Amino acid sequence: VSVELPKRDPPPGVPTDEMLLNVDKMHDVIAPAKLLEYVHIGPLAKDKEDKVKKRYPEFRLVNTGPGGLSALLRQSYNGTAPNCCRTFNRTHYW
Amino acid sequence: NRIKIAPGIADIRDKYMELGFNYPEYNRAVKFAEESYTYYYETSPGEIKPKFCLIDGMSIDHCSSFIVPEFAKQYVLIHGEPCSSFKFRPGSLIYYQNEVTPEYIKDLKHATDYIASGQRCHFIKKDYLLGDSDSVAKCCSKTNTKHCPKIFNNNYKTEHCDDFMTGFCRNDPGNPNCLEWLRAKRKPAMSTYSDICSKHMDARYCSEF
Repeated sequence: VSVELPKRDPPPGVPTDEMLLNVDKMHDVIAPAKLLEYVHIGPLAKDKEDKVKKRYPEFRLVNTGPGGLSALLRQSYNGTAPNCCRTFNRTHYW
Repeated sequence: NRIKIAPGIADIRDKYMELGFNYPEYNRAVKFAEESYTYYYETSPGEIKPKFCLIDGMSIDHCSSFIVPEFAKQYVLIHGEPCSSFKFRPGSLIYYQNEVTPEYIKDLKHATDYIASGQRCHFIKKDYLLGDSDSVAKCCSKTNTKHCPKIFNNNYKTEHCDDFMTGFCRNDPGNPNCLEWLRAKRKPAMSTYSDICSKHMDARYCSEF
């Protein structure tokens, strides 16, 4: 059909910092996140999406970009009085 | 047949694909653009817009191959405007002038075998992105602030470094960075140093505290 197809391969990809982010290791970046603030956690599959939703019930996953690129948006502080009113050092607990 | 590609009057990255079939009115051209530059600036204020049309079903990595790695360390890739690209010419932004338009492309039965839909590359500058506890330690302790977001590198004007510094300053309370963290006069800093000085009240940093 017609003539030979003029194919040209795309340039090799060079991943950036945003795409090389693992949500599992980002527990020290997401915990101090303030309200109304985006914490980009890189690409995310659906299973890891449910796991992250369970792990951070105070946050929301916003699909910022394609390929699973997601961000965490703080919504509320769910800590209770007995757990962080009896201390001044503690800011968050697991 | 007789497929040809040729640069136009505009930038060399923009080209015309001339197609000539048996039908006289199929001897037309399609204006497209493919990227061959590495960006070190911004096309528009606060964003980078490469002419690479990322089609659905391919790695997003290929979208970022046209940016300097040292310049994209504080850029996030977001959803862009819809576009269409040749399946055999991946990442070819096909512009829509005159008869060319996505609905026309979808209408043609043969074009669906050679054109794949997707979105145009888009980047937004936000800040440097941290990814693990070691980078947070480097940024908050101010040992290496080479690539640190303003939230974690603002001389302890915000509550972001409180959790790390709580332990880092128990390790070394006389540190100028720990003392500067205490000058912020927030409750975690003062409670940490109250605990530190309840054991080492005979040390100089307790005088400053």
